[PDB]
Amino acid sequence: FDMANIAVQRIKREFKEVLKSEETSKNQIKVDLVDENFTELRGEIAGPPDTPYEGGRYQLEIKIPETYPFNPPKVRFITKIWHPNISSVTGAICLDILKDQWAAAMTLRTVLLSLQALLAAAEPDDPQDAVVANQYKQNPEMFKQTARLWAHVYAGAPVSSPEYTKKIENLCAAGFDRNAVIVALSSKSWDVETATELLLSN
Ligand SMILES: [Ca+2]
Repeated sequence: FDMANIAVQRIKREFKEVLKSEETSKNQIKVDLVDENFTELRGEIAGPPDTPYEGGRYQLEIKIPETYPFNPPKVRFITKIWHPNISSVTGAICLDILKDQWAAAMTLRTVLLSLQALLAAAEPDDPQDAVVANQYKQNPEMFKQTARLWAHVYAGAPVSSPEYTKKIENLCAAGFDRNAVIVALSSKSWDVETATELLLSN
Protein backbone atom coordinates (compact mmCIF):
# COMPACT_ATOMS: atom_id res chain seq x y z
CA PHE A 1 0.00 0.00 0.00
CA ASP A 2 2.07 2.82 1.34
CA MET A 3 5.69 3.48 2.46
CA ALA A 4 6.75 5.31 5.62
CA ASN A 5 6.19 9.04 5.58
CA ILE A 6 9.93 9.91 5.62
CA ALA A 7 10.43 7.77 2.46
CA VAL A 8 7.33 9.18 0.70
CA GLN A 9 8.23 12.78 1.35
CA ARG A 10 11.89 12.28 0.34
CA ILE A 11 10.93 10.62 -3.01
CA LYS A 12 8.31 13.24 -3.76
CA ARG A 13 10.81 15.99 -3.06
CA GLU A 14 13.56 14.32 -5.11
CA PHE A 15 11.21 13.59 -7.98
CA LYS A 16 10.23 17.27 -8.14
CA GLU A 17 13.85 18.25 -7.91
CA VAL A 18 14.73 16.18 -11.00
CA LEU A 19 11.64 17.57 -12.89
CA LYS A 20 12.78 21.16 -12.25
CA SER A 21 16.54 20.63 -12.69
CA GLU A 22 18.73 22.34 -15.34
CA GLU A 23 20.01 18.83 -16.10
CA THR A 24 16.57 17.59 -17.16
CA SER A 25 15.91 20.78 -19.15
CA LYS A 26 19.20 20.04 -21.02
CA ASN A 27 18.00 16.45 -21.58
CA GLN A 28 20.84 14.98 -19.51
CA ILE A 29 18.78 13.07 -16.90
CA LYS A 30 15.21 12.23 -16.18
CA VAL A 31 12.96 10.17 -13.99
CA ASP A 32 9.54 8.62 -14.65
CA LEU A 33 7.06 7.32 -12.08
CA VAL A 34 6.34 3.68 -12.69
CA ASP A 35 4.44 3.01 -9.43
CA GLU A 36 1.88 5.34 -7.82
CA ASN A 37 3.33 4.60 -4.32
CA PHE A 38 6.88 5.61 -5.40
CA THR A 39 8.60 2.24 -4.80
CA GLU A 40 9.66 1.91 -8.45
CA LEU A 41 10.90 4.53 -10.86
CA ARG A 42 12.53 4.51 -14.26
CA GLY A 43 15.54 6.71 -14.90
CA GLU A 44 17.23 7.90 -18.04
CA ILE A 45 20.65 9.40 -18.56
CA ALA A 46 22.44 10.82 -21.61
CA GLY A 47 25.79 9.37 -22.48
CA PRO A 48 28.48 11.86 -21.60
CA PRO A 49 30.27 13.84 -24.33
CA ASP A 50 33.63 12.68 -25.68
CA THR A 51 33.00 9.10 -24.59
CA PRO A 52 31.93 5.98 -26.53
CA TYR A 53 28.48 6.52 -24.99
CA GLU A 54 27.88 10.00 -26.49
CA GLY A 55 24.52 10.22 -28.33
CA GLY A 56 23.08 7.27 -26.39
CA ARG A 57 20.29 7.30 -23.85
CA TYR A 58 20.37 4.76 -21.06
CA GLN A 59 17.30 3.61 -19.19
CA LEU A 60 17.55 2.58 -15.54
CA GLU A 61 15.34 0.55 -13.22
CA ILE A 62 15.19 2.25 -9.83
CA LYS A 63 13.75 0.48 -6.82
CA ILE A 64 13.34 2.51 -3.62
CA PRO A 65 13.78 0.50 -0.38
CA GLU A 66 11.40 0.78 2.60
CA THR A 67 14.34 2.19 4.56
CA TYR A 68 14.86 5.18 2.26
CA PRO A 69 16.70 7.59 2.71
CA PHE A 70 19.00 5.53 4.95
CA ASN A 71 19.78 2.93 2.34
CA PRO A 72 20.43 3.48 -1.37
CA PRO A 73 18.06 2.86 -4.22
CA LYS A 74 18.66 -0.35 -6.09
CA VAL A 75 19.61 0.64 -9.62
CA ARG A 76 20.18 -1.47 -12.72
CA PHE A 77 20.68 -0.58 -16.37
CA ILE A 78 17.74 -1.74 -18.47
CA THR A 79 19.57 -0.53 -21.59
CA LYS A 80 22.37 -2.87 -22.43
CA ILE A 81 25.83 -1.34 -22.04
CA TRP A 82 29.51 -2.22 -22.46
CA HIS A 83 31.43 -0.81 -19.47
CA PRO A 84 33.79 -2.41 -16.90
CA ASN A 85 31.64 -1.39 -13.88
CA ILE A 86 28.31 -2.54 -15.34
CA SER A 87 27.31 -6.11 -16.19
CA SER A 88 26.95 -6.55 -19.93
CA VAL A 89 24.48 -9.32 -19.04
CA THR A 90 22.26 -8.02 -16.21
CA GLY A 91 22.88 -4.25 -16.06
CA ALA A 92 24.05 -4.62 -12.44
CA ILE A 93 26.19 -1.66 -11.35
CA CYS A 94 29.38 -1.48 -9.40
CA LEU A 95 29.41 1.99 -7.76
CA ASP A 96 30.30 2.82 -4.14
CA ILE A 97 27.30 5.11 -3.53
CA LEU A 98 24.99 2.16 -4.32
CA LYS A 99 26.94 -0.11 -1.96
CA ASP A 100 28.84 1.16 1.10
CA GLN A 101 29.12 4.90 0.47
CA TRP A 102 25.47 5.83 0.32
CA ALA A 103 24.67 8.89 2.49
CA ALA A 104 21.23 10.00 3.40
CA ALA A 105 21.82 13.50 1.93
CA MET A 106 22.12 11.95 -1.55
CA THR A 107 19.15 12.18 -3.95
CA LEU A 108 17.72 10.68 -7.14
CA ARG A 109 19.34 13.61 -9.00
CA THR A 110 22.78 13.00 -7.60
CA VAL A 111 22.55 9.21 -8.27
CA LEU A 112 21.64 9.86 -11.94
CA LEU A 113 24.47 12.37 -12.25
CA SER A 114 26.95 9.99 -10.59
CA LEU A 115 26.00 7.21 -13.05
CA GLN A 116 26.69 9.57 -15.99
CA ALA A 117 30.05 10.44 -14.39
CA LEU A 118 30.80 6.69 -14.06
CA LEU A 119 30.26 6.33 -17.86
CA ALA A 120 32.89 9.04 -18.34
CA ALA A 121 35.33 7.48 -15.83
CA ALA A 122 35.48 3.67 -15.61
CA GLU A 123 37.41 1.90 -12.79
CA PRO A 124 38.63 -1.36 -14.42
CA ASP A 125 40.64 -2.59 -11.43
CA ASP A 126 37.45 -2.96 -9.39
CA PRO A 127 35.11 -4.23 -12.07
CA GLN A 128 31.63 -5.61 -12.37
CA ASP A 129 32.30 -7.36 -15.69
CA ALA A 130 35.70 -9.12 -15.90
CA VAL A 131 35.58 -9.61 -19.69
CA VAL A 132 34.88 -5.97 -20.37
CA ALA A 133 37.49 -4.78 -17.77
CA ASN A 134 40.12 -7.03 -19.35
CA GLN A 135 39.36 -5.67 -22.80
CA TYR A 136 39.40 -2.09 -21.48
CA LYS A 137 42.85 -2.69 -20.01
CA GLN A 138 44.39 -4.85 -22.75
CA ASN A 139 42.95 -3.24 -25.89
CA PRO A 140 41.68 0.34 -25.30
CA GLU A 141 40.82 0.95 -28.95
CA MET A 142 38.83 -2.28 -29.26
CA PHE A 143 37.06 -1.39 -26.03
CA LYS A 144 36.10 2.05 -27.39
CA GLN A 145 34.78 0.62 -30.62
CA THR A 146 32.88 -2.16 -28.84
CA ALA A 147 31.30 0.37 -26.37
CA ARG A 148 30.36 2.63 -29.25
CA LEU A 149 28.81 -0.33 -31.15
CA TRP A 150 26.68 -1.18 -28.08
CA ALA A 151 25.71 2.53 -27.72
CA HIS A 152 24.57 2.51 -31.32
CA VAL A 153 22.66 -0.75 -31.24
CA TYR A 154 21.05 -0.46 -27.76
CA ALA A 155 21.12 3.23 -26.76
CA GLY A 156 20.46 5.02 -30.07
CA ALA A 157 23.86 6.62 -30.60
CA PRO A 158 24.51 7.58 -34.26
CA VAL A 159 27.79 5.89 -35.28
CA SER A 160 29.60 2.52 -35.05
CA SER A 161 32.30 0.48 -36.81
CA PRO A 162 31.27 -0.73 -40.34
CA GLU A 163 33.62 -3.66 -39.80
CA TYR A 164 31.78 -4.63 -36.60
CA THR A 165 28.38 -4.10 -38.15
CA LYS A 166 29.29 -6.39 -41.09
CA LYS A 167 30.41 -9.17 -38.74
CA ILE A 168 27.17 -8.86 -36.82
CA GLU A 169 24.96 -8.96 -39.89
CA ASN A 170 26.93 -11.95 -41.22
CA LEU A 171 26.22 -14.02 -38.09
CA CYS A 172 22.61 -12.85 -37.77
CA ALA A 173 21.99 -13.81 -41.41
CA ALA A 174 23.54 -17.23 -40.59
CA GLY A 175 20.63 -17.72 -38.17
CA PHE A 176 21.92 -16.65 -34.74
CA ASP A 177 20.08 -14.38 -32.28
CA ARG A 178 21.40 -10.81 -32.67
CA ASN A 179 22.02 -10.19 -28.97
CA ALA A 180 23.79 -13.51 -28.68
CA VAL A 181 25.90 -12.50 -31.67
CA ILE A 182 26.88 -9.10 -30.25
CA VAL A 183 27.84 -10.65 -26.95
CA ALA A 184 29.82 -13.45 -28.57
CA LEU A 185 31.78 -11.18 -30.91
CA SER A 186 32.36 -8.53 -28.23
CA SER A 187 33.69 -11.18 -25.81
CA LYS A 188 35.97 -12.90 -28.36
CA SER A 189 37.87 -9.93 -29.74
CA TRP A 190 35.53 -9.73 -32.71
CA ASP A 191 36.96 -13.04 -34.06
CA VAL A 192 34.26 -14.64 -36.22
CA GLU A 193 35.66 -18.16 -35.67
CA THR A 194 35.83 -18.20 -31.89
CA ALA A 195 32.56 -16.24 -31.67
CA THR A 196 30.86 -18.74 -33.97
CA GLU A 197 32.30 -21.63 -32.03
CA LEU A 198 30.88 -20.09 -28.84
CA LEU A 199 27.47 -19.60 -30.49
CA LEU A 200 27.36 -23.29 -31.50
CA SER A 201 28.19 -24.34 -27.90
CA ASN A 202 24.63 -23.36 -26.90
CA1 LIG B 1 3.77 0.06 4.46
